[PDB]
Amino acid sequence: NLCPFGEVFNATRFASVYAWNRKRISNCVADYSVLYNSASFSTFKCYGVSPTKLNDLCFTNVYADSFVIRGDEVRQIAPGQTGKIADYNYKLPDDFTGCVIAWNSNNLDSKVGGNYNYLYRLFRKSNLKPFERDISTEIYQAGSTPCNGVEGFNCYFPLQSYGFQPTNGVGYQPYRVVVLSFELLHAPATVCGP
Amino acid sequence: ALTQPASVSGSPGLSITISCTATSSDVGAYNYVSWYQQHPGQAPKLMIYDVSKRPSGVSNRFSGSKSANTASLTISGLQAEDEADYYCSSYTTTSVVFGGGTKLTVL
Amino acid sequence: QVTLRESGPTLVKPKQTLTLTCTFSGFSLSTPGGGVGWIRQPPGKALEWLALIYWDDDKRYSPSLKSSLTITKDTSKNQVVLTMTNMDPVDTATYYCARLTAADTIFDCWGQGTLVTVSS
Ligand SMILES: *[C@@H]1O[C@H](CO)[C@@H](O)[C@H](O)[C@H]1NC(C)=O
Repeated sequence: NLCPFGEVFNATRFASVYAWNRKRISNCVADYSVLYNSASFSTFKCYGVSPTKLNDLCFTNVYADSFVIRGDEVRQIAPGQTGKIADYNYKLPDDFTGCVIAWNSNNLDSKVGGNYNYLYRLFRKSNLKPFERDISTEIYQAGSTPCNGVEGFNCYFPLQSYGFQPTNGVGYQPYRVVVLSFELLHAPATVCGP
Repeated sequence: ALTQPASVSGSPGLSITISCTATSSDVGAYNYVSWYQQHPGQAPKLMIYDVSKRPSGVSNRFSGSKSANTASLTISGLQAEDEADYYCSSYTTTSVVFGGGTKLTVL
Repeated sequence: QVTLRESGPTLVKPKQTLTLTCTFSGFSLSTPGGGVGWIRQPPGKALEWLALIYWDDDKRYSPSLKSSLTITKDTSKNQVVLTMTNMDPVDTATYYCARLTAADTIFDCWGQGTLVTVSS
């Protein structure tokens, strides 16, 4: 009857923002009391749904996401603003039900020098759509004179070397972010607790 | 590289503190720092891994603090353990520094 | 538990290639944020980190010894091989290979260490 609610939070390694991994949740029990009282989740601010009392409520087709961002863009992942992360990497819809619970992960995701395992997408000619995974890494063209596979002038790669440094500020440390998108439907629910 | 005093002394039963500053700009914010009570003869050992948090098992009263860029090692009244040395190490921008050696001689 | 012990040659001639290893046990290498390091200390001096390896085979070296120090890994036999050339008399020191459990905890477990001298 139990299901891996801990696997999505305590996973081995999360994916990047440009390749965020989506996971379907089915046949679970809503034991969110032990999640809110974990004393490790820094930002539990949930928009639309109260942080507590989630156990006396259960949805139909809840999903899950996983990515890592910087501390300054922790506020960027929200249906209230955009510009750098919710504009090319991963944007949440305006009618999103859930939250972006995240914690400081500056203990196993950073190393001396440059951590090039995680990356993010740079500026693009087009705007990102809600719930879109842009796996393609085509060379961005900033206008005329198409390079067509060459780097240099106005043809920088969309992915950028992140460079997770061990010593950083409060807004420059790694932060593992998980998104619990509640899909409110009318079908008989499958993930419902006590 | 980090700079710390040459050799701090002190009488038994009293309280002492070893300092460790960050004159060089290698550290970005001096977030992670750790000390090593190197027992002279076999190998160093960890006594405090974070700035203030200490590892389990080998810990009685050791602690530490840091205000802006200078670390510290606050010892209790216990000075009769041995003539142990201490090394403050932290992450730099490109390497892993260890500072110098401070022979903590007790009287 | 986590135990580190060095094994390999001790004496070496100048202008050669030293191969120092240390067999680890009691823990895994593919753990998130895990890795082993290598630190040396001349007699009467402080410690200096030479190089280390991570879970994703990331060979980070020292800026002064970037070319010579090359570190490898072998998870099948739980062995770590350190290759470095140009044996100099200043390199006469004891070499401890450490264990980096996480990025926060700096070198939790250490090894016994062997006194590798560089002379004639
Ligand atoms: C992840 O592991 C830690 C320590 O083992 C545990 O306290 C925490 O509850 C785990 N996560 C979840 C979602 O259970």
